[PDB]
Amino acid sequence: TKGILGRKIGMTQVFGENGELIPVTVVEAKENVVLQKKTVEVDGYNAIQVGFEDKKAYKKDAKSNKYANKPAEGHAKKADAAPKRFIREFRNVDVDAYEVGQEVSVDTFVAGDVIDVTGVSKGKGFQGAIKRHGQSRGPMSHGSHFHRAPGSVGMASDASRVFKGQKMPGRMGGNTVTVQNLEVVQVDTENKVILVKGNVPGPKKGLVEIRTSIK
Amino acid sequence: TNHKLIEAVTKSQLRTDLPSFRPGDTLRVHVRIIEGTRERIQVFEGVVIKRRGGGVSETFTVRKISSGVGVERTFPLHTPKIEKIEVKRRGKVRRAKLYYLRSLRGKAARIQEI
Amino acid sequence: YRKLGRTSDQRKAMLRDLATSLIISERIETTEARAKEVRSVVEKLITLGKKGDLASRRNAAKTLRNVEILNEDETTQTALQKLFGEIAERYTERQGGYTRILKQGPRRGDGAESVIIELV
Amino acid sequence: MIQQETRLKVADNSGAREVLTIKVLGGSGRKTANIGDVIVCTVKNATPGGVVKKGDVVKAVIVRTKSGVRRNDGSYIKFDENACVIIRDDKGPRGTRIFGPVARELREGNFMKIVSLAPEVL
Amino acid sequence: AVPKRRTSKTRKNKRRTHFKISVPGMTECPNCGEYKLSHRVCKNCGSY
RNA sequence: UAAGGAACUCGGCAAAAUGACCCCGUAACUUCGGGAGAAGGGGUGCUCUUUAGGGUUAACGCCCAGAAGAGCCGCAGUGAA
RNA sequence: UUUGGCACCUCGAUGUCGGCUCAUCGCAUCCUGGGGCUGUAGUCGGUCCCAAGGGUUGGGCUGUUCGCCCAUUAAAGCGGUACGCGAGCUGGGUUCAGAACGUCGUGAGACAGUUCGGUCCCUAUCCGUCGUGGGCGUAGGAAAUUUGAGAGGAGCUGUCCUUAGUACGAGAGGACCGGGAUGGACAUACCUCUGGUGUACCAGUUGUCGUGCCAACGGCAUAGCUGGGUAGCUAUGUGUGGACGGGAUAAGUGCUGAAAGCAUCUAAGCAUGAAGCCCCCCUCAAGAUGAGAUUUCCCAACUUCGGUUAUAAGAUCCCUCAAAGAUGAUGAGGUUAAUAGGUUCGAGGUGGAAGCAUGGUGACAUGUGGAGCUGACGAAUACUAAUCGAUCGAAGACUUAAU
Repeated sequence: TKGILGRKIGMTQVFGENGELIPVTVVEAKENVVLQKKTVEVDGYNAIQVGFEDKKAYKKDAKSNKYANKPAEGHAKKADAAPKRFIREFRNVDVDAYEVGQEVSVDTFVAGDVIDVTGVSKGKGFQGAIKRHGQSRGPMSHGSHFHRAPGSVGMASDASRVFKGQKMPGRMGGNTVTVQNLEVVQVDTENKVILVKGNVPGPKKGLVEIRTSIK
Repeated sequence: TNHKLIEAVTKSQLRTDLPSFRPGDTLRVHVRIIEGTRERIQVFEGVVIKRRGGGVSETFTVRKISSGVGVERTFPLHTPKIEKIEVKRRGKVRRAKLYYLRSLRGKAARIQEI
Repeated sequence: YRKLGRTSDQRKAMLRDLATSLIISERIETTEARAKEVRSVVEKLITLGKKGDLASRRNAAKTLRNVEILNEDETTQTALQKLFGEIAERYTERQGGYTRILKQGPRRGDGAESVIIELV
Repeated sequence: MIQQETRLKVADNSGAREVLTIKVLGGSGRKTANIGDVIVCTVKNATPGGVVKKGDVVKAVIVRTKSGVRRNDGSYIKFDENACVIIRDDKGPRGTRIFGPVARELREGNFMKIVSLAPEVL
Repeated sequence: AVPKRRTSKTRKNKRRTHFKISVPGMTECPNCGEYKLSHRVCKNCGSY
């Protein structure tokens, strides 16, 4: 339960108990507000919809996206609220607690919990195979010509084709990833941030879909 | 704020009683070893090799010879496991890192004070 | 930063000769990126010669070539003297910019998205 | 970084002056090791006399790598040369006039024997 | 690493469908100028 | 390029490392010629002093030094090739 | 899965053993587990059965196919796939032409008996595969969030201690047993830490050319050489992960029966039990042509609202950029503006600028001064430019029953 969103700022180190060092990651969750409240009879699943960060309201000559649009506003208004910029849903939580218009706060958590962080990868570009995958490569001397490329791609004339699931090169990219069973250091409420044991997926000023583990 | 936030948190953890120094200096360092029994202190004495960027990350290093055996110990600054620090001496250096001393033993590894 | 698909030494030399000639003319025609990246350079040269200190004089003589404008009435001076005597005053009040730029059309030989650059 | 085919000095008086290694035990596929660990090795430059003679197979124990370690305190320790010490299938050494410094991270290794045998420890 | 069969013209033309060239914008000059691309120096019948 | 240092490999192929000049020392074996640049060591920067020269010398001066000291600075002194 | 036999395809070419890289399937199972067994008291060994899910070292010596050995490991399996793969690598060996030796041969030459040496081509058209877009369609149009039909991925072990030296035991060995602490390997996410890199950062330093000389700068000398090093990219550096738990289970093992009037690990029950199946967790997923579901916004003024001008919600062109990136897609912004740059400050890094002054015969030193400089980083400031403007863009079809 107890989901929340934010974005990623940086990492530091902390002298916890015992003079113990901990590298840690900082998260600026902020103005996190409920916008809808789904149901099983209405929407087939009992769940909620949440927005993270407000943005500019409707305007004209809106070429970028800091400003919303009419239906965005209409969604932002059905609850007494403003134009968000990032929006997601949650199922794990119980909804009977929550209530639309809320501002689910960073103080919902404590230090010392179990969470599954879900963000994206940085993404790097188009990459060879020993980078995309742990393919240890070939010689560089003793008169060779097989340095970084792969070699084989499949079997012989029998099954004269190439299977799928091959680990050829491609794009080494941002993609979904859910770590598990991290934990929490301290729950600020002035800057309204959180500090978490370790590192998270994604570059700075990104996005993070924090919630609770179970195990 | 997008820029002062980090420091605004980590100021809670930093320490202030500590002095200022720089490379060239000969130092004594009282440190709080918790053995399985107690919280016994001991001292290391050494020579300021380096220190790098600020914050909690300000973090430094000292050199010593035990038995003709060069030893290097490298510590955070604002860790609590220091009880105390002393500037035993200074020295006229012209670098900011002293990696060029791991090779030498003796009067070759000699320093001017101040 | 940008490289120009050219080597570092050639690059540096090109940029400085660029800014030299630029100072002579007060505007020129060239490509896009070469202008994009002589931009910041000569902005900084102005930021220097706005001060007239001998230190900055020395620092600029690094970059400025050793050139002679024959000014009017058979009068001659260098890019340096010009910079520290004619141009600092002009933007003496201003807090950035100091230049502007003018997209134009391709060239014939290439798809050279060419540009004029000038002072502001 | 310690792997096999790596030259170790010794720091006891069993009879060996220098060794190099064969192995790093532990688990299958285990490649490398640092302080606190048990290996095998074979001497290549021995002391005339002593117990341990050139060409002999031996277990040993790690001390004071140059790629030193860092601890739960977030503090670091290094040295300026590697070294080893030989044992007796019991975490018991052979030579007993040990030289030079030694680390602290081997109390847990139940070489407190050796630490008490040692000079300054850190 | 060479052709085994021939390229049928249908297959050729199929491939070079997206082998095209799109267009320029070419607005007017309500700012200052005749019919000329938006927000631009006189390229043809223009002032701004 | 850490750290390890031929585990690679059919094979240290390649790459690495050496190198200039000055000084000191250089075995076995030899058809006595040689081996032998054996090996292996050490040294070279800058200023002042001359005492003293190669004298550049007319001569200390001209620079190189007679080349001996004292000092200055650097991680590093055939600082490159 | 040997030696072979038959000569069906292939000699107007099916063109190479091993090894490297990368695999992938079986099980007649090496570890792993579970049971039953033992000439097994537990273990031992051994026997059988269940089980294939995963995993199943590094070196020395022969090209040698093989095999032996040194260390380990929980084990260090057997096999299949053009004796897995050379339009992916080497060619160590063949087989080439040189040459030597031994033997045979009148000899030319032969053997194989060895030996040294001796040239491995190809711009990928189709399928296929990994990624990326474009097109169009889901009976109104758009924006956003989503269910998930299914698909892919994941299941390895080892250890200290507590219960427990307890059961077993003939003690030794030593449990099964729950935990945490664990470690390795493996896959993952990140650069706070350690370190590398750092070619537009800082310093030092040789030669040499120009700036008459001087210095000072600059050029060239692998970035001239050396030391350091920001951002970012990084691992050897940081943190994660594995396990379960459910069933349905299997070998099985327990049960209760009847036929075989008995009985007898369902033939109709009861159970339990495997890293087995499923669930279990992660990811992709309505082109799922079946095209899903919710919320919001737009709705031809003319007008069979056809159809134009229009038009709206909405998009696009263009432009400043980068958390993205071959391209294009993605994203952030486009003057009501901090998107970039500049300017200012800061951070951080480097290591005490110049000019003065003093000292010093001089080289040099001190103070002025944590100075002076500072690319990518941070804030702020509209000083500069992203302005004019254009293009597209619907008009809710029928049938039937409800309404």
